[PDB]
Formats: sequence, C-alpha cells, structure tokens
Amino acid sequence: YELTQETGVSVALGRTVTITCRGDSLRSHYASWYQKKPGQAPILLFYGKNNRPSGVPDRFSGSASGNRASLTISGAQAEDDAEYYCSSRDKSGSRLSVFGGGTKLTVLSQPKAAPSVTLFPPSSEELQANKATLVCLISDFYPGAVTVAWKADSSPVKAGVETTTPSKQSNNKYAASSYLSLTPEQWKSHRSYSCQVTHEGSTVEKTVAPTE
Amino acid sequence: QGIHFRRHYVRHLPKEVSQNDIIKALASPLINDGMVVSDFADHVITREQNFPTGLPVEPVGVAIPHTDSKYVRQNAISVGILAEPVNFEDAGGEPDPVPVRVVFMLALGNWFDITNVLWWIKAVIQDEDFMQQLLVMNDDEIYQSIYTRI
Amino acid sequence: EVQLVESGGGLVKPGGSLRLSCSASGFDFDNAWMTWVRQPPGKGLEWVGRITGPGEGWSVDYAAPVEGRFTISRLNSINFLYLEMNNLRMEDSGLYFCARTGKYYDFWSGYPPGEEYFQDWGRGTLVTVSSASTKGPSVFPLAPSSKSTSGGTAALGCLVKDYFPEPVTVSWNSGALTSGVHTFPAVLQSSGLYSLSSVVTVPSSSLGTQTYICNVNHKPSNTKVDKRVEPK
Repeated sequence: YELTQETGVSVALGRTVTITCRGDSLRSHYASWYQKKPGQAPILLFYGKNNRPSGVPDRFSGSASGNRASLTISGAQAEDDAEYYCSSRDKSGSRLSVFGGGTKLTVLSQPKAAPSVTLFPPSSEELQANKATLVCLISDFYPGAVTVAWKADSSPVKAGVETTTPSKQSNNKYAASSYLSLTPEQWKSHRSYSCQVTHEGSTVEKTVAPTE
Repeated sequence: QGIHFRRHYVRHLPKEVSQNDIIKALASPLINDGMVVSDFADHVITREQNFPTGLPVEPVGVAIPHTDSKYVRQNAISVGILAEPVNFEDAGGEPDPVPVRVVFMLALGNWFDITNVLWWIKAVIQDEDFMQQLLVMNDDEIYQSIYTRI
Repeated sequence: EVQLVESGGGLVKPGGSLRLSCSASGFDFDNAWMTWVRQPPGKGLEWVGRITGPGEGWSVDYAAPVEGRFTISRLNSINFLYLEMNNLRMEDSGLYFCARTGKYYDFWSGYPPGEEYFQDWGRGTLVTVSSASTKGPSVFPLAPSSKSTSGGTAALGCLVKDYFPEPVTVSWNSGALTSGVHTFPAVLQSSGLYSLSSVVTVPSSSLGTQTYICNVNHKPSNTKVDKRVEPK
C-alpha cells in the first residue's frame, strides 16, 4: 500500500484530530477522503486541493504538503467514529488509482454504558436433533470491549465457545454474541450453565437450567 | 496525435475584434472540419461568461476558452494571436482584466488529453522567449514551433 | 437521489467465473465514469478498475492483480454497470462496490491526469471464492423470556445455525414486526460455518394470541425457513 496511513488513532470527543496519508505520488497528485463504517457504503468527505462535497459537515478538511496528505476532523463527534481511507494515483502520472491502508478512528470519552445480557437455553427442538446451543446476547455496552465466560454449574468452560467481536449498533454503542455448543447429555447432566459478561470491573451473570 | 492540430488552426486577428469575435474566428476551423458541434462558439462564449479563462502571466497575456467536453467530436486545438490586447475576465476572480494577446481555444473531450494539454499550456506560458516569439512569427512559424511541442 | 445497487455476488470455486451487475439511478449514467472497488475480509478498500465515458472512448483501466482476468462494461440503455470476472482466486473474494467517478484537475498545481474521486457508492455485493461448499442453516426457536426485558415485555427469537457462506437474512411475520427486532452480527465458528440470532421484544400479553414467525433466507443454498416461535 504505497499510500501509508496510521492503523489507529484516537481522539477525545469534541477535540481535534488529523489523520495523514503519505506516498511518492502525493508529490504530484492530490488525495480524496472517505469515511466507512461496517455495513455501510463509503462517504466522500473531501477531495482536491480544497473541495468538500455538500452535505458533509464543516468539521472535515483536507490539506497537502510534500509527499503527504491529511484530513482534519475538528471537534470529533460520536458519528465520526469510523474508518477513514485516502485515495489517489498509485504512481505519478498514472491512469490507475489506489487506496491507503485505512485509519480506524476511535472516539474517546463518552460515558460508560453497561451491557445488558440475555441468555437463551437450548430449544427442545434442537435437543430433538441431538444438539444443544446456549445463546448469550450482549447489547448496549460502551466502550466496545467485554469478556464472556461460561460456567458448568460453577466450573469454568472453555471448549465449545464461540464469541463475536463487538459491533457498533446504530446508537453508537456495542453488541456481541457468545454461543456455547455442547452435547445434550452435557446439557442434562448439570444443574446450571452460566454466561458471565465482564465490562470494566462490572459483571453480570445470567444462569439457565434444564427446566422448561 | 490524440489531438488534431492543423495549419489553418493558427491565425492572426486584427485590432477591431471583440471577445466574441476571437471565439468565433477560432471556432470556425474546428467547425468546418467537423471537430465540434456547429454552435460551438455560442457554448464557449456562455462558458467564458460564467467561468472566465483569463490568465495573468508576464509578459504575454493568455486566455484559454473552452466549453463542456460534450460538444467536442474529436480532439482539436485552435490558436489565435491578437494584434492588440483584448480583455478577458481573470480566471481567478481578480478585479483586473487580463490583457490577453495569445488565445488557446480548446476543443477537447478526452479527459486524459485535457489534463495533458493544460499542463503543456502551463509550461509554455511561463516561457517568456517563446510567448514573445509567438507575436512576431507567422502562422506557419507559430504552427511549426507549437507542433514541435506535440 | 443517486442510487446504485450491486448484484450477482455469490459462492464460486477457484478458477471459476462470475458476473456482478450494478443498476444506476439518480444521475446521468451515460456520460458518467464508473468504478469497481472491493473490500477483502478484514482488510481495507481496494481499487479494482474504472470505465470512462464517450470522450475517452469507454476506455477501461485495471488494477494489476486483476488485469487480464476482469472485464468492465456498460449498457447505457438501462443504466447498468457490469464486472466480468474469470479465473478467480481466494484473494478475489470480498465485498464489491460500484461508484460514480468524478474527475479532478487543478490548473496551476495539477499534474496529468489529475485525480479521480468517488462521490456516490452502492451497498456492495458479496463475492465468496472458496473451495468449500454451501451449507444451509438450521433454524431453531428461542422461546419467549422476560428475565432481561422491560416489564410486560418478553424477548423471543430464532437461532440460525451453521450456514455457509454469508449472507443470511431474517424478518418477522413477513415484515409486519419491524420495530423491536435486533439481528445479531453472525459469528464465524471454528468450523468455518456461520451462526446468528435474531430476537424481537414483544408485549407479554400478545404471547397467548399473536403468533410469531421468523423468516430466514439463505440464498447461496436456496433455502427458506419459516419458524414459528412460541411459549413455553
């Protein structure tokens, strides 16, 4: 990626941050800038030497010097938490284009939001198909990190666990899933299974048992 | 050759010509050859009146009139040398009119050619010996030295 | 008012062919430069190629890793853009975008051929190039629970388990239950198969009357399941 960007950059909410893009081709060509959040189409924020497309907030500006180009977000918002890519020629004088590696901009502060947790026992229908999946759903936590742990009664359980990495909901908080696959014999041969979500010192444990 | 530059695409203009006169005089060879649409000049004029193409460069004032590329049939270039300076509005919004004396009318519709011709114009209009020679030379000489750069 | 909708993406074996479509609306497609961009999984945006307009002779340019295999074309009569891919490899897989392409050149500082920018994008269509084969989902009901919801409300849902590849889509009551629906991003289990859950929150009073059904669709296997979720 001849256009080099920062992997990750953080910014306090309300503060100002500049992401840059460097490459030899920038000595000859301007760059254009795009915001992208997962599940969504990219957004053209800025291009040219001084061009911002209508409908784009004024907090965004691009600039250029030597072999580098940079986007400045003045007064970063919650919505601004996203991926940012630059794009330009790959070589000087090229008819081809290229994208930078992309900068993940996480916006800091914004007050803690605790995770709510929903724990579903394996359905009787699934049990009838000789399988058993415990479904633990985690929602509205911020910031975007949690830790799931499962229990057999009170003993910990590492095998059979699959947990997603957190995902941004529409309200700028985070959601995640963890599933516990076990054989129905295992399901029935214990008194309880527990899904224990830890979020910054705070812990919520949900427990279900074989009894419907 | 991505661009057609013929011998009759170079001409001198008398002192009694206005801005529109220059445009019409320069567009007609392009029209006759069928290089552009047949009312090319009206479009070029309207585009100049909204987005002026006067360039304040020393010592020979330049203007580079054009229109939307959707009016060009094949790439072409038409040059005009003014006998007396004619005022073009300045391409940068400056109050003071450019005393243009060399006019590069561009009839280009290919993007990759447009950028190249503009870059060339930028290079040439900062050569004071060249720009000055364009006044004293004749059509053929003008045609010759410009062609030598294409 | 510009709208671009990619289509035609799906599962394909290495070496195979595939044809992505893009329906363009909201602007002048005919004279518009169009570009294909992809995003490989866990990676960033990547420029695939771009077709120009009339003045440029509908010329097309291609990224090096793709030159010779891919073909970009247009039918301006119905404002469609196309991407013909041959001899695919694993790394050809990702999410494919189409985007309206603008040209930029500053006179006094510019260098030919100036720069191209992407003003309007579509949502993309998913290309999956694997030797692994299509697995359809098993849909299981998550019976109503009230432990974790607001008073009077219960959460019920659907476990959509072990499918490949993405995507799957859930709706409820054929699209009558819009609000209260949360569909969770899938998980990539250690078996290469996906699983996800869709849950909706409902009045606990309607549990004994209003019937609830989730509508699962997994197009890469042509499977459709309608699962009714019920007490107790």
